[PDB]
Amino acid sequence: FVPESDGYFHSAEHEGSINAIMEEYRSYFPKWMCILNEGFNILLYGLGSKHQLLQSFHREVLHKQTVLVVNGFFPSLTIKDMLDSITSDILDAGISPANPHEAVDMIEEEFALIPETHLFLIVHNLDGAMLRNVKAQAILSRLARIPNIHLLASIDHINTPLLWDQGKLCSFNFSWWDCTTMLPYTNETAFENSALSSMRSVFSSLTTNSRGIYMLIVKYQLKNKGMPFRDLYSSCREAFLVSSDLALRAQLTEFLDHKLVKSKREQLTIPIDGALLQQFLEEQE
Amino acid sequence: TPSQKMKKIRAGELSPSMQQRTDLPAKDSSKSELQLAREQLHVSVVPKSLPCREREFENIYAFLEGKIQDQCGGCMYVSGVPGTGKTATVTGVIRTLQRMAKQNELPAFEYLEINGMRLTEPRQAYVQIYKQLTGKTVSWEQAHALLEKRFTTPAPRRVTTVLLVDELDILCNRRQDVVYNLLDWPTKSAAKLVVVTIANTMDLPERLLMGKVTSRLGLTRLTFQPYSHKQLQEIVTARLGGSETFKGEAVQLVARKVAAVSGDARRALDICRRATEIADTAAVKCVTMLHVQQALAEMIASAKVQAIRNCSRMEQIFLQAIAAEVTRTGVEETTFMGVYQQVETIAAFMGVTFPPPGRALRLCSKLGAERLIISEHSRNDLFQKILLNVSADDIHYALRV
Amino acid sequence: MDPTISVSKGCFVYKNGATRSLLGKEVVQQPFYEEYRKAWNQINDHIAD
Amino acid sequence: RNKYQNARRVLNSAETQNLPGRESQLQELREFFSNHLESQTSGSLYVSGQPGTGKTACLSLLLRDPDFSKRLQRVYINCTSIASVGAVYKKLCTELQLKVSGRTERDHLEAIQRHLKTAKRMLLLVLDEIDQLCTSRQEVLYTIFEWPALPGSRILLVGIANSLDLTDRALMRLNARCELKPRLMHFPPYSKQQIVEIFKSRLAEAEVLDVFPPVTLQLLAAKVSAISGDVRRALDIGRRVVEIAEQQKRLKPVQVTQVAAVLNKVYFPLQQKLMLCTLVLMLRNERNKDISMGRLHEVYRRVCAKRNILALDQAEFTGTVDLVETRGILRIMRKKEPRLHKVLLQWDEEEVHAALSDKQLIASILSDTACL
DNA sequence: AGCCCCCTCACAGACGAGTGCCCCGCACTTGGA
DNA sequence: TCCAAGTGCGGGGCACTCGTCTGTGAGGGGGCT
Ligand SMILES: Nc1ncnc2c1ncn2[C@@H]1O[C@H](COP(=O)(O)OP(=O)(O)OP(=O)(O)O)[C@@H](O)[C@H]1O
Ligand SMILES: Nc1ncnc2c1ncn2[C@@H]1O[C@H](COP(=O)(O)OP(=O)(O)OP(=O)(O)O)[C@@H](O)[C@H]1O
Ligand SMILES: [Mg+2]
Ligand SMILES: [Mg+2]
Repeated sequence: FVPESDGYFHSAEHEGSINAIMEEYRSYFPKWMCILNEGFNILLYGLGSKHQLLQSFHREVLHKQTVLVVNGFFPSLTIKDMLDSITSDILDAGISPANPHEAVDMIEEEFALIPETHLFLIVHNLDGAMLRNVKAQAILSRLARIPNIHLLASIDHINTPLLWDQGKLCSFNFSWWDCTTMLPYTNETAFENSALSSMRSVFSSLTTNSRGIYMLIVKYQLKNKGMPFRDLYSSCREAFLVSSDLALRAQLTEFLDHKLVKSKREQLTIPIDGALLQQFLEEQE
Repeated sequence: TPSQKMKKIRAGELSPSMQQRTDLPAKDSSKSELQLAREQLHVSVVPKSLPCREREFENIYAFLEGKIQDQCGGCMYVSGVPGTGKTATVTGVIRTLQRMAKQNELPAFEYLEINGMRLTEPRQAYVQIYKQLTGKTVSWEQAHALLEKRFTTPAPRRVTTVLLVDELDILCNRRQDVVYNLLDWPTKSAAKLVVVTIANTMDLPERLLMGKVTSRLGLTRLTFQPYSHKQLQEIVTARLGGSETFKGEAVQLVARKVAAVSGDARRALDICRRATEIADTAAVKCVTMLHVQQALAEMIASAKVQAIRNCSRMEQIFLQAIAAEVTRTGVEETTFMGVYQQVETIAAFMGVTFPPPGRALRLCSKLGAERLIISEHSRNDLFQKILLNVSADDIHYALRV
Repeated sequence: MDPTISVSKGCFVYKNGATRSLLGKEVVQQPFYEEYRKAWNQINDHIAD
Repeated sequence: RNKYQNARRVLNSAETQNLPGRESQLQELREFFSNHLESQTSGSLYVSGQPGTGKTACLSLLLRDPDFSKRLQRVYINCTSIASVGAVYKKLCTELQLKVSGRTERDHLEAIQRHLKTAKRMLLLVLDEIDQLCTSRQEVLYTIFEWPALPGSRILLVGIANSLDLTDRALMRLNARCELKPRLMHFPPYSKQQIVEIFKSRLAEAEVLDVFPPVTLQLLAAKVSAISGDVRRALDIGRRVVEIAEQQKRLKPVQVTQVAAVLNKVYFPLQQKLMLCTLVLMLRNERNKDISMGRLHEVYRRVCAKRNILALDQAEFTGTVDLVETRGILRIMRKKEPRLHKVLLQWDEEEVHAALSDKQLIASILSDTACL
């Protein structure tokens, strides 16, 4: 694969073959144990989802050793959680310090004392949501350097080695394996990292004065094709919809919090078109 | 020793005493009539019945007597600008109810009081209420757990406990759990809590409280309007009594000048004491119009023209040049460079030579410490910003005349 | 989807007797592992020297 | 004693037994609990509604039934009484009489997770005001709402809240699993006839029906159910009418005029008048709405110099504007130095003209535009 | 006949108050010695 | 008579958070040789 520069400047049998691919990838596991014994780490860079392959390697091979599975595709994990887990849940030595490099020095000092206690860790999506900074990769490269800690990891993004320098690439003693499955990304995309009906549903929950205020805003929006606060205030005080200014301001605050009115300093624009708003207006006749 | 002193202070077993005077305090016979009018005009001396606060007194008294004789609990919100007889009327109502409950005219009750502006955090309210229940100081989580065990569970015979909450707006934080817990316990049937909250702003339930808190707070509000010209004369003429020390026009001018600014009663009761202290030094026994006008000039003071008259020569040249630079370049926020250029022009006009900018920065710092101008740190010399804090006509009134 | 993947935890501990060679007797007694270890120790000591 | 104090005592806005308005929502909750007790499966539930509509009343009427008390173990937890968001697990142990080693929240969480798998009775957990458990990453709410998906568990939980879209904004990840999505239930606001039926239950419970004719109750309900819709304000105004009529008249039943006066009730110094006059003048005769305190003071000084009125200093003018701020006419945006504070008028000019009631003065200031 | 030069507008950054949270010291202290 | 280490709790460092504020990169709009 050699990319060209010009494009930048001018701008069933499938299941049986997938199970055959998975069995041919499951034939690699004692070779992976012999590679992991000699100081290397394992990196997978295929196309499909490699969650089931690492789960099968954990189940069928490492069913007795210490294992720290790290879901790197989780959108709200931290380095403090992983380091506190290694400090307090494996070593039973209290919470790790708040500065993470001192925690890595602590983990190195407590792992130097205990040989033949091999800790495995299986990072699904080493380039995940909260692992894309350089500090997390520096901490992971300091953790993978220890002769007891062994590392398996997955890679999914295309710009992943842009944040590994030669120090982080000589610390990570990687062995690049091509485990290209064809399974879809069903676990990595279900998290938080990846209208009219809501308007009708919220509008069916408001009271009658909120209905009158929102219909006044809708009528002004469909007449002038954003309204200031004083015109809405006079149009609501003429029809006895509000008592004072703070009642209308609380109604508009509830409108901003339920995402039906957009206020910009104080003009009030409903972020929809005229056709859906016209059919919404004739829906209440 | 620390240990037994802390264990006897936290348990509430030693009296928190204060030292006594060696010389015994003075007598009432040794005080003159001007001294008697000076001690009777103090803000600390609350009368046994408040003039011009009768309608609100009957309102709070009817509300609290109904809530005590019904044994049901509830909530009230009174509000008003500071100095208009809120806390005095509420504690007068509570003293009247306690005297009625002593004579077996009313069912008995307990009276708890907290103030939000003497608490370090709002959760210490839980430490204080419990301290008015038992006497023992605990942590706030244990006091909150014990208050929730006390109020939510039924235990006859439970006595009604009226809780007064002064300065409610300090108990409001980002989470608003303390005010929610205080306004939530009357809504239970086993807790006979009648909470009356006092605040300054009239729109406190709509401005910063959440929806459930302003729903629980109720709609039986009360507003203390400020004192007018006529009531603020009646207050002082009821304070002074039948003495002829204050003339009528003196009290009339004091009430007219105070009731046109704010409507505070503390302002009038301090201006009258200052007028008494002025008339003490003139070797007279009556307070005429002149001492009242002098006290009105001294208490309501405006000394940003005398401060410009009492500056040095180069600081007056500096103020003239800041005013001229504001006049020239239109916008008020000036830079020190154009100010120093107009300084050099004005100093070339008047003939006196000006110091270099190493001393003009000292002049600008001296005017900024005196708050005649508003200037930055002097670390960015010749590029610091200057606002004129005094009015541009005050300089022309202070230097021409 | 799986009971291993959750919506709260990010890390999962499988600690088995942790306190404070991966291959067993099958591979170490085989001759190719001993000759590989001997040759690698020789070459590593030579490059270190 | 008499019937006025009896109506005042029986309205009282506190916990009841008979709920005449919630007749279908209670049946829906009972059908949910029966279908989750019969087949012995776990499930979440999220009830939401405006403050004052009857969520805690329904879920406290259900938590005192004897058949559910003998079939399941129920726990009620209010989420505003806890110390912090991460401490609620400890409170669960206090509500379950568990045995933890203590002094850390993770051991409390593991003790709850051990108790949920080996329980002998089905656990119902009611979390009231669950919007106090919302945080930045929300590990506690996602941990709590995941326990139905735990293997071998039997916990079913009900979260009470005011926000309609709390579980769609702050609980998005639970949409990714069809087992873990909590079933919704929105308590609608009360109409007019439901508030009338609530009043007809509360008054005829203690035989105090004679003080309220239906006309005043119809007018009161037609105003309250239109303005806000909650029943706390309805009962509070219905108590305030009697509390006003007892002091006014002293049997005499209330008329339409008294309830109309109560509903239209619930729904100046010289220098402050001059400050409001110069602010209305500066907002009329100038386009941009940024008015500082120094510019307002400099206009007010010329206005006082033309009227031969002794003007105030800036240090007293700031206190005067801060005292007009308490009425609600203004709002002060705060800056570093007190000359720079921004004064925002938050009324209409006709409301200021009606509130001042000094027409010969306020018409003379707004025509005197020479000071600006 | 696709290209050359301004407009402008919500991200980028800062920043600044400001406010809540979590680690950390530290006396309590107590059942035990 | 004392005491070792849990522990309960206050206090400060820190990190988020809401609002303000200002450059600005590239999509967009008006003219071009
Ligand atoms: N109507 C009155 N009659 C007699 N004295 C009064 C009257 N009103 C106020 N005072 C005096 O002025 C003082 C006002 O105290 P008050 O209880 O009104 O403070 P407050 O309004 O609670 O203050 P804040 O609003 O700042 O909390 C009292 O000490 C009282 O002596
Ligand atoms: N259908 C009804 N019939 C009679 N009384 C009712 C009814 N619904 C509610 N109430 C009364 O309203 C009062 C408050 O209702 P409740 O506390 O259930 O509202 P809530 O939803 O819990 O409010 P929040 O959301 O603010 O906590 C109760 O004391 C109850 O007596
Ligand atoms: Mg007070
Ligand atoms: Mg409730």
